[PDB]
Amino acid sequence: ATLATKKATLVAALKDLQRVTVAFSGGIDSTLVLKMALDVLGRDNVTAVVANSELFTDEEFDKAMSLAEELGANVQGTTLDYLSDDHIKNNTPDSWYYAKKMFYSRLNDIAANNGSAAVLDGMIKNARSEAGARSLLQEADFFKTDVRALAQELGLTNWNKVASCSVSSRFPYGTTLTHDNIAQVMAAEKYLRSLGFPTVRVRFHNDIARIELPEARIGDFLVFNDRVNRQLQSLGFRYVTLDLGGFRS
Amino acid sequence: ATLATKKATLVAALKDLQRVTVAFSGGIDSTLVLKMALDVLGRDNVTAVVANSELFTDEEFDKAMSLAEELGANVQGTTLDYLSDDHIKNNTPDSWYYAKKMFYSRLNDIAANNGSAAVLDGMIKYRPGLKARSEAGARSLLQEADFFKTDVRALAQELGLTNWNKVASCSVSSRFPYGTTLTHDNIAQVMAAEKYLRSLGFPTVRVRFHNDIARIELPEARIGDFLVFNDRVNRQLQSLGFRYVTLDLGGFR
Amino acid sequence: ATLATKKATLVAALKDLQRVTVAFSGGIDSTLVLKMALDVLGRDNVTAVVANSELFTDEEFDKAMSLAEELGANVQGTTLDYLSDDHIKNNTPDSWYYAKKMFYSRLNDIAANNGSAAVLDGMIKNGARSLLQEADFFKTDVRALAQELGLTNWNKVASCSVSSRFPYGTTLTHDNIAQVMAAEKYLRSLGFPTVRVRFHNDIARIELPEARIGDFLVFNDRVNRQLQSLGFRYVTLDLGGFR
Amino acid sequence: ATLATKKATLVAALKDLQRVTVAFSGGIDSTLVLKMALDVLGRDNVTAVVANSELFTDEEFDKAMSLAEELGANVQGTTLDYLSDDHIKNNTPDSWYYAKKMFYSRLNDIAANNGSAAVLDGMIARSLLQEADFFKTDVRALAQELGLTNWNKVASCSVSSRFPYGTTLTHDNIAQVMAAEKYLRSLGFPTVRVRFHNDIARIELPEARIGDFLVFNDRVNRQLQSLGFRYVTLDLGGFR
Amino acid sequence: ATLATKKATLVAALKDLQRVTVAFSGGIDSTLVLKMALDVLGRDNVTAVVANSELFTDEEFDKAMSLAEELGANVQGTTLDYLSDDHIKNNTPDSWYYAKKMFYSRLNDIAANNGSAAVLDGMIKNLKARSEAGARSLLQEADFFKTDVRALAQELGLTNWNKVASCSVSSRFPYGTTLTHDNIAQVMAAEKYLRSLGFPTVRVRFHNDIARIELPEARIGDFLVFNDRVNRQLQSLGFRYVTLDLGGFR
Amino acid sequence: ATLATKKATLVAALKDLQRVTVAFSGGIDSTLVLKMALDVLGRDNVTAVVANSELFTDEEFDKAMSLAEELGANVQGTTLDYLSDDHIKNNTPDSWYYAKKMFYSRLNDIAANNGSAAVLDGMIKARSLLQEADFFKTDVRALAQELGLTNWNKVASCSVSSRFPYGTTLTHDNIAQVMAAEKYLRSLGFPTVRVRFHNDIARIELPEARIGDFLVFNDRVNRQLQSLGFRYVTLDLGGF
Ligand code: NI
Ligand code: NI
Ligand code: NI
Ligand code: NI
Ligand code: NI
Ligand code: NI
Ligand code: NI
Ligand code: NI
Ligand code: NI
Ligand code: NI
Ligand code: NI
Repeated sequence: ATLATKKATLVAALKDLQRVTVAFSGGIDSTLVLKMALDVLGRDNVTAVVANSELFTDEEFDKAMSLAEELGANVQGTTLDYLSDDHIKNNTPDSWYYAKKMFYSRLNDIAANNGSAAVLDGMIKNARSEAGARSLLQEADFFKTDVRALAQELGLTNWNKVASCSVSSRFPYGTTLTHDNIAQVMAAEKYLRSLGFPTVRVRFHNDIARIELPEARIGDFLVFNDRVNRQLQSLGFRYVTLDLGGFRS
Repeated sequence: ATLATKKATLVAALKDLQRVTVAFSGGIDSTLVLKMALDVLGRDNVTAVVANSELFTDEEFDKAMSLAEELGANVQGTTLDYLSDDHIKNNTPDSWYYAKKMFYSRLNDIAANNGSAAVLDGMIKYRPGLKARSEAGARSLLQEADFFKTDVRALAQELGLTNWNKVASCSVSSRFPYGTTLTHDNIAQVMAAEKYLRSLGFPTVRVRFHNDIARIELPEARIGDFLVFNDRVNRQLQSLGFRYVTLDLGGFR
Repeated sequence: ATLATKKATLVAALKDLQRVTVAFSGGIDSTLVLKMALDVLGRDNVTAVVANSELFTDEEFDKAMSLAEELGANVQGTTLDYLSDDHIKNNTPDSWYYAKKMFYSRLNDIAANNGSAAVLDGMIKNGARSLLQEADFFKTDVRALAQELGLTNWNKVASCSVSSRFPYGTTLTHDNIAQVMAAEKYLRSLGFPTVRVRFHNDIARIELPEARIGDFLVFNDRVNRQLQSLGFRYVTLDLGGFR
Repeated sequence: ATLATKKATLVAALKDLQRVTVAFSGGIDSTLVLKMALDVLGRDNVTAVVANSELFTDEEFDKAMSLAEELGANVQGTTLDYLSDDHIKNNTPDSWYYAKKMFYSRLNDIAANNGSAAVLDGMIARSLLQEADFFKTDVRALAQELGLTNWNKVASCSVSSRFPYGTTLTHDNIAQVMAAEKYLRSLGFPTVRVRFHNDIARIELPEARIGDFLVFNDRVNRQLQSLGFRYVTLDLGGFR
Repeated sequence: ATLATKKATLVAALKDLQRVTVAFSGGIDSTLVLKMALDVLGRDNVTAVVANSELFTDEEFDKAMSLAEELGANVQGTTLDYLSDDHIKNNTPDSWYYAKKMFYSRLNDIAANNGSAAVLDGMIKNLKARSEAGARSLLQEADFFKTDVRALAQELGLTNWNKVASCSVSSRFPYGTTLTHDNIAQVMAAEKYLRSLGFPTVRVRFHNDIARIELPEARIGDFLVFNDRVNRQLQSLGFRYVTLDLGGFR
Repeated sequence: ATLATKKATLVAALKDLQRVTVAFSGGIDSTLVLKMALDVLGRDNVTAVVANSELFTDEEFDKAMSLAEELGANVQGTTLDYLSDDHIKNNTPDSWYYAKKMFYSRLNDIAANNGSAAVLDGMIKARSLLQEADFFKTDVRALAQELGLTNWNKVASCSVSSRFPYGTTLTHDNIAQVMAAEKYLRSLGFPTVRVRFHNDIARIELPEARIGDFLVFNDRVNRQLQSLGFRYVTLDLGGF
């Protein structure tokens, strides 16, 4: 009921596992799991693994890696190659499930090799089980309130403040993903973010880019129409369009 | 040579044919041919034909018929079904030509039935075969008389012409990519969308059709004035059947 | 029928009337009636009357008189007392009826005094004669016959009584009318010809066509200050736009 | 005049008042005092009080209650019936005064009953931050030094400001003003006022945001009309 | 005097000259003069002259030639080197006079060569270079005001004429700034590009390496989509900084 | 390579220098050095010098003096006079150089008189220990956040000479003119701005992402900068 009880539940679970591998994204939840794993088991009994793949930017990978080092963890990157999977390459609605399966399977191979007793992720009370990953925060009945509370108790102040999605969301279901069109959309969103628009999606429709921006920024945005049009055309789109519905129509 | 030179060739050619059928669009050129046909041959020897189809608005057809009435011609509308042709229904790059072929075929049939010696259009100055005009024996007397756009404006008001169509319409096919199949419903979809955008105060507009995406082209100078309508345009074009409603950052042209 | 028929119908009505008095506002429709009245009957058989009153701007009254002269009419101004009628002063929903009655009554007396057979106005399709509407003219036909006649100059923005700027039941006064008229005159001088300053006591509620509101933001502060000095305590833009 | 100097001033001030009651709004200032009260005096010697009333949003109260619990304080809600006071319900120009009187009267009773030595608020009743010469630069510095990251960043005014003097406050027009401002904030405008003029809503926004706002004109109009206003207007003077 | 009186006076004057050369700008005044000359004397006895120079846009010149051809006149272009006259090149308050002097001097030479008895311009009632050349203002001799001009244009069915009263590009340079064929080319290329974006009323004021764009304030909102292209384009025309004047059009 | 590596080299350099003088401008970089000087060398072995001049704002000095005192450093202001040099008074393309020498010449006496072993400044990728320790802008923001630094000049104050064309003579009249114009624009919500001086023309540089938000202020800026002495007030289409 109290936070002190739930933290104690989490300290006891970590002591029992003795040695863990942590699925680390840089968000506040995995930051709390990793910091508690370090404080309870020590640096040499924790391995933080950050996933690098073609579906996420190298920028999020470098930031997640540097966050783990700043907490004082041994951090190890692993590269997954999600497009080896037919369900991800053709982006079926079931893609998410197979993506998680490939993710958790690699962490069990890593955890097996380093002698950990379990793989931990950051999920809270509101294919992980198929691979046997442990969600200690959810087992100790943490809610988002309890994460912020115990993060403040531990002096954690730095974490990825916006948790991303995979670039597959920029493609309609059934569209085949390639290393090129993925690079195309990610270059396009990175360029838009460089003009000062941190929240943006460049949705992919073959020869059409359909830009989603938050509606409150559209007025500030017209000064960039022509540069955005020309820049995304050089990236391979034949038309660059602004979606009148805005961000997530 | 001079303008008097070109009217004489054009008067002579009209006098020889005696009775004519005129493909009439409402533009300065077809207005000019038709007024010269009437002034040289009289009302009873000239028929103006205006084409109705789904690829143009019911509004533009009503306007072309009235201008012909105001010049004093007997005017006949004829309605085509361009989508009966696979090159038009499937919107190939030659589709313009096959459209003219079906049009000139219908006017020749009209002209044969009323006893005219030729079909006249208002043409002055890359295809799959013969010129659709030469295939039909249609004559472009303004072009045979070497009319320039200066001579058309010049001899038109030597004739006192005051009203015509300053905005040349464009077949609704242009809103569809090459290879995309046109249907009576998606044509209606694009046309309702453009009629609605125009009613909000944007006379020059295109709604390009990209399946579930509508890509609106507007003159860039109007995009600032336009944001006040983003939400209404999005929901309205959605009710017309598009899943996404988008503005092209390149603008109209 | 054809436009040539509707022009012929209109020429026939005018020849039969022989002498007419024309209610002239300066818009395209009354401009067309007046020019065709002149082209059929001549200057000496046509009288153009422009109404001046407190419910319409002095600017449109001046422009209509000069436009009537420029079309070649004998033009006569007349001044109406719309606020002498209690239904107009207290802005009741039937105020338009007593206003219209008073207008046509003044114009019938002018016509009786000058021997005209009818008062003509500019009403179109969709006891005064509306020859355009009897001939089935639409707004499309009016632009056609205006261009065929070479008419180019008229007031492109239709005037409407200043009563519409006040709620029903609000008593119109010379002061609140003057302030609403000063406020719209200033808005029009910045480049917004169709505008309304609706009067809600200490609140001015500006209606503009929505397509102009983006162009308008550069004027927010100057408009706010000027209408405040005209007597409004708050100056507001109506998010619904014009009408 | 270093920060460590004033934190020593502030903890020393807190050490004297061995038991404290903290008037807690959720802003950076009351959050700093509340964590500082807990860390210097302990949970059992600090009571955080959140006021529930009709003049502030249900959202600010829920957020102040969850944040206070997240700081690890024993939290007490208290509900003030501000409109039972004629001086507040008819919104005279003196109303602010009767409101603060009812508020601090409620917290003095809570403090007396729980054995506190004083009521603490967040001013920059004792304003220990202002006695210790804290500035907002100083508040952000020491909040981070304790690892504070969560607070309400939009400080609410009393809803009385949206009503003309002499206008009678009701549960219905309050609900209307609060619904309109919640909707405006959800489109991306955290600083906003919907002034109430009977059938007219007069929206104040910072002029610097009015350009960003044009894309929402139509939705704001339809939404505020559905909340009961007949006309929805933007004030060309902007916010204040 | 009635409008029929004033039109009759003008028909009498034109009948007397038989053969005329008309200084034609495209404005309502010269358009009325040119149409009356044609209506009274016929196409073979009227020559419309439109002046081309570096101080006016090709767009205003081409439109005046088309307006004259569309009225049914024989139209002739003539090109004036206004910068050959130092009084014009040094951009003083009297430079417009010397421009008119050079203009009417050229029109007398054209009229001499084609046998016209007079040069006609469009001046109306309310100047010195006009009288010193013996150019005649038949609208002003018949007591036409701008109200008389619009009336007879409508009775003549004239509907098309040039509404922008085109001004010489010297106004884009301060008094005393010396005009060159290169800096004029710079200012006019810049305004041609601005007008091509949908801004017919514009001024590019010249301040050495700085362009100061004046637009009507009601269009400045519409303009933001063009900031970057206008900046780069005017820089490639030679300005080092490209600016929008917050005061607007004057 | 790692952030912990770069912090360790920087503490090692400071321990070797024993006593330091830090040229303090108020930016994130010099703020980062100055707190790190305190953490390794202590208050009694670090001297913070903030330079006051005619080419910098009075506002940037108060913030630099207030930051230093807040940071808990022994802080000393020193007043220089860059316009005494003829190459800066006429603003030759070489101005920055004669200006830079005069700054570092006065700062060496502080250290020398102070007995300090080196003068430290804040340059990243006189000793520039941040650049010697291979700090980039990401590394500086990271270690500033790890150290709990929350207050610094988020808009870097630059020399007012930058607003004048080469060859233009600087005056006390036109400097104040340029400085008054930027203070007024920033008060409207534009913290990043340049008012460029072209005699009778003011040429305003803003970030392009804010130019749309800016149209509501055109008229007030125009009248205000006209009364400061500019004949024309213009916005630069290339932006800041
Ligand atoms: Ni691959
Ligand atoms: Ni499957
Ligand atoms: Ni069919
Ligand atoms: Ni009654
Ligand atoms: Ni506009
Ligand atoms: Ni109650
Ligand atoms: Ni009392
Ligand atoms: Ni030369
Ligand atoms: Ni001389
Ligand atoms: Ni030197
Ligand atoms: Ni903005």
